[PDB]
Amino acid sequence: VQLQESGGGLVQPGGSLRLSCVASGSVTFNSMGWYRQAPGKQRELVAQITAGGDTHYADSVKGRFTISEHRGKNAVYLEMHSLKPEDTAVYYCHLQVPFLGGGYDYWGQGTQVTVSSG
Amino acid sequence: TVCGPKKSTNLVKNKCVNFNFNGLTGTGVLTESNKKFLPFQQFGRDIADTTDAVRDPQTLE
Amino acid sequence: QCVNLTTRTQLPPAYTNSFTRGVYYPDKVFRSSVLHSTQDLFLPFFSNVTWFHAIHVSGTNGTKRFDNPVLPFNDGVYFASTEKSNIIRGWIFGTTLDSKTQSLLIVNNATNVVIKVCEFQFCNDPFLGVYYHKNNKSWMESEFRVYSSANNCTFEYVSQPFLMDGNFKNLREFVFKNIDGYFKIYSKHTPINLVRDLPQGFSALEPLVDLPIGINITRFQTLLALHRSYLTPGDSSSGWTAGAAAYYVGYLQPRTFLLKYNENGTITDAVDCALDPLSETKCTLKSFTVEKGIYQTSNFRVQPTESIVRFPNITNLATVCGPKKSTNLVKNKCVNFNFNGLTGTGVLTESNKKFLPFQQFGRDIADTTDAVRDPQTLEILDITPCSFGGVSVITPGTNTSNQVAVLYQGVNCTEVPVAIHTPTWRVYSTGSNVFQTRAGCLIGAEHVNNSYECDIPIGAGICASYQTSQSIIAYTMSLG
Amino acid sequence: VQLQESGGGLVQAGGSLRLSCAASESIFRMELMEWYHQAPGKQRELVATINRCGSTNYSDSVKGRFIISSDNAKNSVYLQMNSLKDEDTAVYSCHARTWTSYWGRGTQVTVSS
Ligand SMILES: *[C@@H]1O[C@H](CO)[C@@H](O)[C@H](O)[C@H]1NC(C)=O
Ligand SMILES: *[C@@H]1O[C@H](CO)[C@@H](O)[C@H](O)[C@H]1NC(C)=O
Ligand SMILES: *[C@@H]1O[C@H](CO)[C@@H](O)[C@H](O)[C@H]1NC(C)=O
Ligand SMILES: *[C@@H]1O[C@H](CO)[C@@H](O)[C@H](O)[C@H]1NC(C)=O
Ligand SMILES: *[C@@H]1O[C@H](CO)[C@@H](O)[C@H](O)[C@H]1NC(C)=O
Ligand SMILES: *[C@@H]1O[C@H](CO)[C@@H](O)[C@H](O)[C@H]1NC(C)=O
Ligand SMILES: *[C@@H]1O[C@H](CO)[C@@H](O)[C@H](O)[C@H]1NC(C)=O
Ligand SMILES: *[C@@H]1O[C@H](CO)[C@@H](O)[C@H](O)[C@H]1NC(C)=O
Ligand SMILES: *[C@@H]1O[C@H](CO)[C@@H](O)[C@H](O)[C@H]1NC(C)=O
Ligand SMILES: *[C@@H]1O[C@H](CO)[C@@H](O)[C@H](O)[C@H]1NC(C)=O
Ligand SMILES: *[C@@H]1O[C@H](CO)[C@@H](O)[C@H](O)[C@H]1NC(C)=O
Repeated sequence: VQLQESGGGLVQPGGSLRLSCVASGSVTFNSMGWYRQAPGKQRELVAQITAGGDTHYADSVKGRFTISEHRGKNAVYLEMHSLKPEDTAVYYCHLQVPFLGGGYDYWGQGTQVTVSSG
Repeated sequence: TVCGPKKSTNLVKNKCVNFNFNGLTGTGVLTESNKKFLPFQQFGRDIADTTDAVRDPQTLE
Repeated sequence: QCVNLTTRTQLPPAYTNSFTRGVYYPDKVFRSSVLHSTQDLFLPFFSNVTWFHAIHVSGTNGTKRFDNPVLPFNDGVYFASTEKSNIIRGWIFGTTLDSKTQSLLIVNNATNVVIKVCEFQFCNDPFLGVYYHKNNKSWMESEFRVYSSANNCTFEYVSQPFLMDGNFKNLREFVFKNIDGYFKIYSKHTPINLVRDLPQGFSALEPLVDLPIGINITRFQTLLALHRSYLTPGDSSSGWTAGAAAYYVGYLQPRTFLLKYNENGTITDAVDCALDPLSETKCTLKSFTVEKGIYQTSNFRVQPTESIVRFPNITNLATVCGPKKSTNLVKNKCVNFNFNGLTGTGVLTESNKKFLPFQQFGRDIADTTDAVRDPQTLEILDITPCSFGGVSVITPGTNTSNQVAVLYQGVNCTEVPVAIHTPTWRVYSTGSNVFQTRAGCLIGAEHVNNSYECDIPIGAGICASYQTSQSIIAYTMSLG
Repeated sequence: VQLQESGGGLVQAGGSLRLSCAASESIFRMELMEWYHQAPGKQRELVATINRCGSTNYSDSVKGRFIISSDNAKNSVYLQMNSLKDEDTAVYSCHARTWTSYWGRGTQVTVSS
């Protein structure tokens, strides 16, 4: 259980949205991750923000996605824009809680988002 | 999710209603609280006889 | 595959203290500014914890063997590990550690944690070989050597991200429990410096994972990172500065605890309700600080250490008494007696009450039998309740000192538990010089002839006080 | 705690001796262990003290010749002495304070000079 994350609205190509990681309380982390996965294909690494400020991005999402953090409510936002039918998937946010050096991230809580003209 | 997940209709606050949160039943007025639950906690009891705080399953408010 | 290493040679243990460590959030409740009393599996305050070095350099020139013995797992384990180079990697849990019984492997290799609950064929010496390059020193090659074969799993966890491989030591503490088929792992991390053993301090442990195992565990093992070459073991420096990284093991035990939650709901202090009299009074008052006076904590009663049965010397399968064997008779000792089916507890003594030839029992108060006649050897013997009383704790204020005295009310103390070899503090040494008073036996305080306006009232004209270095004394009060 | 201490007797001036104040109860909950001495015709005087944390103290005439040790393998406190002289002839005792003070019966140390 620990944290929780769901909700999000369907959109059409070229639209905009701001996915938000539900504020689950204060938790220790160093890297907030955003994965995306659709049926018939594997999970793929989309957007990574490090506590220091490193912003890792996949080549397919360059110039369209903006990742940021807000420590007042302890939530990491992903602004998704210039959308195309390739974004029809479920998005998963994974946490960073160190375990034995690092392990058991928290992506299990996800949101379904489909980008289609109808 | 597992077994058969049910629905809750809506949620109302600042209003004396009969509430059933995950099987915990009672009557009261529900209000937004500034207490900060630790991530593994479900309900609190500052008085040692009644659970004065509860965590909402849908939204972690 | 698996590679054999040199024999462990059964190195003698070295022990250390566990200064009030290993208190975890027992429940899933939020409390604030509450002193709450709990009962569960905890590591007792000030306990033996056995500590192993990673690589024992037995010879001053250098020995390069691992110290990973198989240790019992009795209702939970507190496992702490201090290291600076990530030398221990994970743990093996099971009952027989073979193909006959399922086992858990929690080791992480370079990439991820690989929680794997399967049927493993474990070899004698598990480890993960990590080799620095002798020339470039840039790539650290890792090769696991844990299990020969793994079959037909019931669980698997993996982690997608990868993790990278002079006194900046770091402390990882874990607690493992097995309850209702759930493997609970609680974890905590803390930086440290210049402390070789467990440092003095307190640290609550936050639940990390509840893994739905549903199997039995009775033994566990530790997996280490082998820095050297087993094919060509070097003379020296092949390991990490003579096996510096270390790990400490202690075993939980069923205990009660007074637990202090602060305003934020973070556990900050704890108290053992079974460690010494002061702590029992703290738990009784339900507060962390106590003021001067005398407090009644608990009750004391002698337990019957044996049983005796006396049945009549006739077969007849009361004369239809069931088939049971009449054992010998003992006297002057609190035993559980069964005379002709009449059961009870007490101390038996020879009695001078002249029984008439036809009478069996004797009763003075009309609800308790005083004397009795034995059916086999017809002798009259009387019955007494062996002992019982209340235990009071004489104490001055918690500012002044943590010395206390204990008074057992209204009992002889030629029979209070003494010479002992669970809070077995009693006395087990007559270095306190107990001395009787009309109020009972007072243990832990000195006798003094001087008289003062007595402060702590004890009884029968005796009062105690704390005097100056300083300790408790008992004296007969003076009126001025 | 049956904190018996063994090793006393007759010594030659400038020698060394070992005492083995050994406790049945674990020394981890002792919270204080010390050594006192009583000379013939003179009142009792402290030798040395070690607490649970690790702080160590000695009296004025103690440093440089005898130090206090304790090995956590057999529960015991150690006070080894070097360069003994006549005035160190005394009866020694070790004291431990868990929740009530515990004393041992001491041992005689005589120095020939
Ligand atoms: C060598 O390995 C075998 C099993 O592969 C084991 O039975 C034996 O005890 C090992 N010998 C040593 C010296 O480790
Ligand atoms: C190195 O020391 C070990 C034990 O300290 C000893 O057994 C060995 O013989 C020594 N080797 C040399 C070359 O001195
Ligand atoms: C670590 O173990 C995992 C287990 O599946 C494996 O996939 C990975 O290749 C390993 N990495 C190593 C040995 O460097
Ligand atoms: C040189 O460094 C690389 C990694 O940077 C390593 O794989 C290789 O084994 C090294 N070669 C030598 C000769 O040390
Ligand atoms: C299931 O696991 C057991 C445990 O060793 C093994 O003997 C058996 O062969 C496994 N069955 C399959 C189909 O893998
Ligand atoms: C495993 O535990 C169960 C209790 O749930 C017990 O009945 C069974 O005998 C145990 N098996 C072994 C091999 O210890
Ligand atoms: C309680 O937590 C808040 C923030 O969560 C912090 O500012 C405050 O200092 C904490 N109180 C104590 C006593 O630690
Ligand atoms: C309690 O202890 C403090 C410091 O040890 C002292 O200043 C104070 O006077 C004491 N109060 C009483 C009532 O003994
Ligand atoms: C009880 O105490 C008295 C001393 O007051 C003693 O004479 C007597 O023997 C004790 N009783 C027993 C059974 O030892
Ligand atoms: C009180 O004095 C008497 C004789 O003066 C002595 O026998 C007794 O032991 C003394 N009491 C204490 C507690 O020292
Ligand atoms: C506890 O530690 C002491 C060392 O202080 C040791 O001698 C003793 O054997 C240990 N006992 C147990 C049960 O581990």
